[PDB]
Amino acid sequence: NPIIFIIILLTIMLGTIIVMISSHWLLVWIGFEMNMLAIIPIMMKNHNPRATEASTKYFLTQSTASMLLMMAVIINLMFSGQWTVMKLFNPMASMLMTMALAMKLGMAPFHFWVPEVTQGIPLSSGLILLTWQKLAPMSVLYQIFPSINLNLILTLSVLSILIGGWGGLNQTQLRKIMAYSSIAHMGWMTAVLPYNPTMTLLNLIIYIIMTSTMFTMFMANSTTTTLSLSHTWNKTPIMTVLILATLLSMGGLPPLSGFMPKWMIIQEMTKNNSIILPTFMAITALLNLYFYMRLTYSTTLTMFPSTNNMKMKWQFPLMKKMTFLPTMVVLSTMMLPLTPMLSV
Amino acid sequence: NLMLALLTNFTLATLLVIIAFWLPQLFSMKFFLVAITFLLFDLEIALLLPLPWASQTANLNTMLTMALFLIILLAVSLAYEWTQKGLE
Amino acid sequence: AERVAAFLKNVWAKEPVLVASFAIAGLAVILPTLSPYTKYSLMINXXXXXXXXXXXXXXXXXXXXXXXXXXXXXXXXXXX
Amino acid sequence: MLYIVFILSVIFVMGFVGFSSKPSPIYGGLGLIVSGGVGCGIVLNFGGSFLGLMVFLIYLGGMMVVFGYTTAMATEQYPEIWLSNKAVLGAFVTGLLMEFFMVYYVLKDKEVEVVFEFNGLGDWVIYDTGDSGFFSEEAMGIAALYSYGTWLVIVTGWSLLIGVVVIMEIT
Amino acid sequence: QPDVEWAEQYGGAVMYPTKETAHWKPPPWNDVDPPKDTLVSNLTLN
Amino acid sequence: QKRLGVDLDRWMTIQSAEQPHGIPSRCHAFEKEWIECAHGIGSIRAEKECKIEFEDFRECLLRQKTMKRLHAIRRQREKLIKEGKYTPP
Amino acid sequence: PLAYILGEKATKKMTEKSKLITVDGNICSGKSKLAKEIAEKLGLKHFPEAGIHYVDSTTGDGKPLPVQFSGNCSLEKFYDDPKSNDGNSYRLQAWLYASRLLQYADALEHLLSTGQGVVLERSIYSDFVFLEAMYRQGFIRKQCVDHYNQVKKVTICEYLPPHVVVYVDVPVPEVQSRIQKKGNPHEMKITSAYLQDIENAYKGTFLPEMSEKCEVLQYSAWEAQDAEKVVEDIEYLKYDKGPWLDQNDRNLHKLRMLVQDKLEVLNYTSIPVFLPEVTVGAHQSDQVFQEFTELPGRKYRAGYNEDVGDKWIW
Amino acid sequence: GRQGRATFQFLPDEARSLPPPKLTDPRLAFVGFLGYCSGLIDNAIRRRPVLLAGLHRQLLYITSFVFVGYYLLKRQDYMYAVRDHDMFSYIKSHXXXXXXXXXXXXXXXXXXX
Amino acid sequence: SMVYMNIMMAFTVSLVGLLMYRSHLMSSLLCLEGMMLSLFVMAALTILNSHFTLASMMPIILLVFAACEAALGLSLLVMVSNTYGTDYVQNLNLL
Repeated sequence: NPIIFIIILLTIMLGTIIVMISSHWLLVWIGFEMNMLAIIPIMMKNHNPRATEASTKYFLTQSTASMLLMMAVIINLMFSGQWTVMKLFNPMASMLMTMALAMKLGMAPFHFWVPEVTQGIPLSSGLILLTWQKLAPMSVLYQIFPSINLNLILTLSVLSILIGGWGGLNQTQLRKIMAYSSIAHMGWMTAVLPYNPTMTLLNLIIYIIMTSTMFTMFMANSTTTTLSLSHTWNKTPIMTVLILATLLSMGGLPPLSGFMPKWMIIQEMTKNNSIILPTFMAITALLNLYFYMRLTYSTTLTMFPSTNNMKMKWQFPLMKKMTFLPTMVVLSTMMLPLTPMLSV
Repeated sequence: NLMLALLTNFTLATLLVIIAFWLPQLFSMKFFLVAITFLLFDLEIALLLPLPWASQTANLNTMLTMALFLIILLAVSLAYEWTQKGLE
Repeated sequence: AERVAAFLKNVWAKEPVLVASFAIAGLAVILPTLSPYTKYSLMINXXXXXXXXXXXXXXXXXXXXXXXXXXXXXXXXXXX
Repeated sequence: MLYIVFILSVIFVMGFVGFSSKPSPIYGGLGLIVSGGVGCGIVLNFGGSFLGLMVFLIYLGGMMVVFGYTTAMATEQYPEIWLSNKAVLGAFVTGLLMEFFMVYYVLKDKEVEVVFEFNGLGDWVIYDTGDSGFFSEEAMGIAALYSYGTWLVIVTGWSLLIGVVVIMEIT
Repeated sequence: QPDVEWAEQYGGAVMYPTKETAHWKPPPWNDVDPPKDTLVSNLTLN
Repeated sequence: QKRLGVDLDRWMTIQSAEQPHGIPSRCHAFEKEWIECAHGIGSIRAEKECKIEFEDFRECLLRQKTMKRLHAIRRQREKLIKEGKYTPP
Repeated sequence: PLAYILGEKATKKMTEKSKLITVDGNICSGKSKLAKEIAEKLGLKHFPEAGIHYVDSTTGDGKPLPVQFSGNCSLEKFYDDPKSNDGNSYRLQAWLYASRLLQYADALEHLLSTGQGVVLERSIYSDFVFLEAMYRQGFIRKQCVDHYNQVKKVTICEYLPPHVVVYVDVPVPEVQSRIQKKGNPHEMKITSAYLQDIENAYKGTFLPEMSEKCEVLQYSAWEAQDAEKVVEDIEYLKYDKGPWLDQNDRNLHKLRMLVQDKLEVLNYTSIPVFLPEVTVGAHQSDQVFQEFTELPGRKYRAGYNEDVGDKWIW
Repeated sequence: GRQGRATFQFLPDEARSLPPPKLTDPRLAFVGFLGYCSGLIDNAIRRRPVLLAGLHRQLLYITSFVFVGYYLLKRQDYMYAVRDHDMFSYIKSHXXXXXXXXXXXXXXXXXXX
Repeated sequence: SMVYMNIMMAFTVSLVGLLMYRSHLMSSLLCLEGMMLSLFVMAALTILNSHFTLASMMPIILLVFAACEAALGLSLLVMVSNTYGTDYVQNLNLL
């Protein structure tokens, strides 16, 4: 595909800009549906039966998500009648606002599409456009941080790490593990929103970079654990060392800068007399680490995936941000712990 | 009344159907693209609807730059359609 | 001419309706900026009062008089 | 007789009863003709003739017409009768009993609801407006404008450029 | 040291055995093939 | 807003703003109180200082307080059936 | 490769009087080598048949790699007299398939960039004839053939156009006498039933190859070794309503991007399914990969290397 | 905590550019080490001989992390000062909220063993 | 109050109608049209009663984006009928 693929990709970039730079309620409504028209062609790409099934499952869940969001916009005319994105002014519209944004994100009750959508994506270039897409509903949630009830956000954040922590244990597909770490990390996202809206934006920065480092290192084609197994000996051994720095960082480990969200999310919550919730956060986070525990053994060990066919010609992929971003993803906890102020 | 004008037309239309029945005693996916283009052009026409309706009061220097712009992209969409459209 | 004389007469021979699609639509963009006649249309458009007039309380003010015919205010008299 | 909007609103929900029920896409397609056409009248009663006729031009003059094509493309020929279909009639009978049973409580004006809002009289306060304006008024006399909302014209144009390009790449 | 038996136990299917999921077959290595058999395939006129 | 629109205008969002010609809002006078009350951050986080001006503004759009009142008159009008009832018009 | 919006584009100054002509089906003896060498007047480039040393010859640096480092215990002399109990049999064929996939990817890249007539000696679509004939007698296990078919379904479907002209050679069953006449001690003393089964399987394989809308032409032994007869038939017969005829904007570019890098095309060739014959052991493969790094071929980079070139450090 | 009298467009405020910037700080050097580290593993993923002695596009990798890191630290020096300034001004204005307690020698229980 | 007790009820009925299935995937997209139709009426009544004048353009824009989804999602439905025989919810491959 020539220029038209870049134009479609630029309209997702432009689509989230309408969401970011906004004041009107129908303006963000357009911004969400600008993405809906633009992700689907990249979802298809290679003319697959899996791609047709994934896109239809992606659309029918996210089209209903937007129409539930528009109901919250119309109730904002029923009561008050002000079309400025600041507060919902309703105990009813706030319910239909948070649950609609939960549909677009990987939050607890509306998570079922996430693993099956990720499987149907043809290439690693399309796999980024779900992790980057989650910036759009998060940007609205930052704007309407008050007037939203704790009983139907924090319950959806706690359950998502529970179902995320058990949702990747019986899975071997590399796309499916990344799809359930998405559900796992979204619980750490929305838990901060009541206890200071700050650090939610920084949690995005850590997550989006760390997820993009994975798929750019998955440019050497691998879909399963057994296909990423034949990489230690048949392919380059230095590549297994750099993926190890990204696998272990996604779980809660302090020498790596993937502990930098788990630094402040617990810290800000403990300030507001809540200890029983951050305990439940950190223990369930070990189940998220446990996926990468068995996935590190694919790279650290021999595991016998030799294969008679040996590659002599050197691999030439895109690798656009595959060098600059993992250096920041591995070490930033010693570099910038004062970056909380710089981001938000 | 508008309802009095509507119902009288429909009731006499159904009355002719009563005369028509009671009184006697004895595949191809290419055509889908037409419907796609039609529906997408309707909304651009729907946005170009208030032209002889909003131009009476509003500023002309602000409108003319935007009014032509909708018809331009309505032709730019057709410019993309020209490069391999179909046999139909 | 390399394409001014070459790629014009070919367009007349091969689909001359496409000439009309660029020329008439082209004149629709260029001519409104060039013509010194668009200024008159804006004058009467603002002059036409759809809403009711409002009276302002004057305390030492110029260019304002009574509702009767007097040399005051705007009141456009462009070509009768 | 005295009510104008409230009688049409019942027929509006009655169309949607055929959407909660699944009487095959052909009979469900007839729902958008009934509920859509009546849906114009609900808009038309409060004023704004332009906005009421938008459903006639787009939903009834495009949307369901294109939806008429896809019913012939997939799941075509014959629609199965909803009387013979199991649970489809069950969803239909439970759907009407959520509305028709409620109307009996709307009688004598005020009614108890799941929400805090009550029904009321809906005859004198049905219009909710006195005289308001005069010439080119009624809120939708000058409804749509390219002026002031210049940004919204561009973004609508962007999405309609996307639509033509994207569907071509899908098929 | 890990062998071929360890790779078979951690084989790409469902990780751990389950009573509910047994018919769930593993996907192909790259790009799944559709059931192309039994289609419309050029309609006839009489 | 996550990112502010500086040196550019694309608002026209709030009620009782710049009119298309001169057409007023149905609740124009009530927001002339509401916007003037809550222009600072004092009654934005607490929302207690402008509670008096919000209740009357909520009454403007819904008309629920008048709806309960007019129903009470209509019920008592129905109570006058076969009693001391009089109709001037 | 990525930015093709400028001058460089697919089917620009190409795809006219330039077509992929595959010379395949030589039964057992090297009969296709004579026909491909004769067809050099019309065709610009003629690639030799892929063997054990081809993978090191291409992309590497001139001289082929040793038998221990290039293909783990893989030799053509072992398949000359095939025996049971931990032998080659299938793993040489899997290496042979990988080399033939590599030469086709290079030839198709040579066709798209600068349009030239490419002649190939036994392509991918003739490989299953070479395998199934060995399977008819007791040589290869049943599970290994199904492993091959899994590679067959993935690697081929990446390439949208198969061939333009396919040449068919059907010789006499006395072709073993012609193989004995040729000066080859390794190729001699091969099974006569194996060569007979190879010709029998090819007759049922040529029919779907001809039905795939590619111009198939049959030739006899008397018709063979003719420079004038073969070239005139190639020019007169025009390819019509074939899978080769595709859109230059969408189909040709996606084909060119996949064939641009050798590692991207061979990524699907490596299967995760464990097989005892396809070399599973990692302990000896660790030293074998270390020996390749110790070798003064590539080892350090894709192009420049120490004690080989390097004009500048930057 | 949250933003009050601050607006977007151009990351530093420029109106409050009074505090001195970071000059040859140890924080700048560690990001400079990360800029060097990003110029080491680029020759590891894309196969190039010797991470220390290879191609000299590493100068771009050092400068970019220093350049972005300098403005990032300038944002850090600004925002920490403003957060402190609004904290000090809140105590000075209200006074009744922050209470002072001084001079105490209160009795406490002594633990055995 | 009076009318809003029906058009909100019609929205909740269509909300059930989307998520409930009898194998037909065409009926779900048909209900997505109804969902936007119910959102159209609910927005119209709020803008027309409280004379906004400026907000009257907003449901017209909403009508455009109603048809944006109810065509591009409808085009994907055709692609299901190209790969498979007839469109069904039961006919799936993803795990």
